[PDB]
Amino acid sequence: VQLVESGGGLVQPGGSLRLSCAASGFNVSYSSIHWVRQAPGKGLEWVAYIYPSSGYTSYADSVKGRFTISADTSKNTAYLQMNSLRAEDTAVYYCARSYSTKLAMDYWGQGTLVTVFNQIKGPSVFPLAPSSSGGTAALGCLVKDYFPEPVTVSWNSGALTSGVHTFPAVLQSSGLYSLSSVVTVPSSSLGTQTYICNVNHKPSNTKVDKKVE
Amino acid sequence: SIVSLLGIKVLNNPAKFTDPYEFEITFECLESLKHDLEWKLTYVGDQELDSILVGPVPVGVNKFVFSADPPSSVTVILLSCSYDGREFVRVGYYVNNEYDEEELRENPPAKVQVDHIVRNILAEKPRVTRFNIVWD
Amino acid sequence: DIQMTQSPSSLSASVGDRVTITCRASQSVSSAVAWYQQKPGKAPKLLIYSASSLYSGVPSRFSGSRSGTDFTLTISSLQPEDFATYYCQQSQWYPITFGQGTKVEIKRTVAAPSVFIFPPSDSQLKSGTASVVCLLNNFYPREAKVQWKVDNALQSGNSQESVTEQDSKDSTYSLSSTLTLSKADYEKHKVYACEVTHQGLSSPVTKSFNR
Repeated sequence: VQLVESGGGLVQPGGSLRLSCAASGFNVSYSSIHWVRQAPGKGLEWVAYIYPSSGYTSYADSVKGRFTISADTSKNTAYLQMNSLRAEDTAVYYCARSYSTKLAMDYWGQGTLVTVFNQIKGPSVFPLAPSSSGGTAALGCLVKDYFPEPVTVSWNSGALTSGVHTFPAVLQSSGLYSLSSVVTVPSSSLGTQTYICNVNHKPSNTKVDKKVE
Repeated sequence: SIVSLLGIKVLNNPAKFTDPYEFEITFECLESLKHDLEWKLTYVGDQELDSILVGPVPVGVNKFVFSADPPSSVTVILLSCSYDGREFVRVGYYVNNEYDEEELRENPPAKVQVDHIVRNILAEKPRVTRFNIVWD
Repeated sequence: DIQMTQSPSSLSASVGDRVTITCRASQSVSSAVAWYQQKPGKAPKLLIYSASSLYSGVPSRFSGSRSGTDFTLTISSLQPEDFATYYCQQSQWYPITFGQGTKVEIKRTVAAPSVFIFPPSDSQLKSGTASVVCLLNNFYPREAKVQWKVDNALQSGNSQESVTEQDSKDSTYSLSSTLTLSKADYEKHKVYACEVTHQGLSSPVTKSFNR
């Protein structure tokens, strides 16, 4: 039993977007299909459901009149048509199935990101270099002034994962995001090991590798 | 009459014989009440399938889902509501029960195959009956 | 209109402990209540439905019960994989509603933060802004306080904090405080200090540099 979602990605306020939910292993006619979304760092929010058998639907107050759920039983697929999009609709959207559980969702898709952006801006990357110590040294990269989320930060092309802390982004008063990524390493490693942070902001097609002392 | 049934949606329809019944019920309660509503679903081939208590009754228009357990030709289901054990509304539906596929319908087996029965509640033809009761 | 009030928002426990999560329906609910588990970056998973029915494949140490409008999730004997976020749900009344969620985090011994301070880079200064970053690394518990000082003048409303979740290995937190300055302001002062108050410290620790 699989639920595969598609159609996510970037979209502007007022524009529209269509999510798909392909079902395998069961007949959607004998269940209800639900959409649940989760904004970044927030809790689960129920969005809508549809019974493909009867066509009856239900919408959360936050999306009613703007989103429309539908289903095609012959393709075993459900849809979420999202119109009049707003910034607060930015979230991971999950597809889910309910069958003989009193409208509990027993199977879930892996989710697809929907990001509602007014502006695109690529970040600038700056080192976080230490001064001069103990058995542990800290260094990092400051990823500043980007929009929208997300950025991904790896160290040494993914080779370095132990000791890495990539903090959640903070929305600055300027309306742009900013986050720091740090890694702690043995002090004995400094001077023999090279540390590079690889920053990727896909909305702006920005790729930066910054060496850190 | 303090409580009124405004509508019923038969959500999962058609369904398998063994599937539970999922109903969306819309009702209106005009004034505060002391006791509980009991919504009941009855199978008529006879047996009470399930029930759900609402108490205290929220005032105003309310919408909720009632999941009734499945049972164990043409049959009937009765959806009723009682206040303080006094029945004031009943909705009856006819139900068509037939086999999945062409050959089973034409040559049905002696030992019935429950798993191949699809029920189709005739939801456009409800029989609604009201009874006047004492409330509070 | 119906609310599912979930409490507590977070709780700390140890492997083997018995923990309890409550979720109060603001109006009567018969049985259509469920419990879900979510791990970071993953889809939620169904644990309990119909208030108390264990879903197939879910370990029996998860159980759901009810007392009136209070719906309870009990995890008898926590395992390391059980530390996660948990959500209740009701699906009787329109609209289907989730609770706000509960973080089940690992209890461990107190650990003081390793404090580091980072001056703004030359390339950033050349663009007319100065970001001073203070790193509190691998500490417990989450409660921590950062005070910025510029020439011993305590700062106000020119900084933002950010916190990680519990590390999977050592169960610690890390915290980042960023002091944002204009280049002109930055060039005025000399001593940039970061003062950390935390339970594991007997007195405030300070890390500073001179511009």
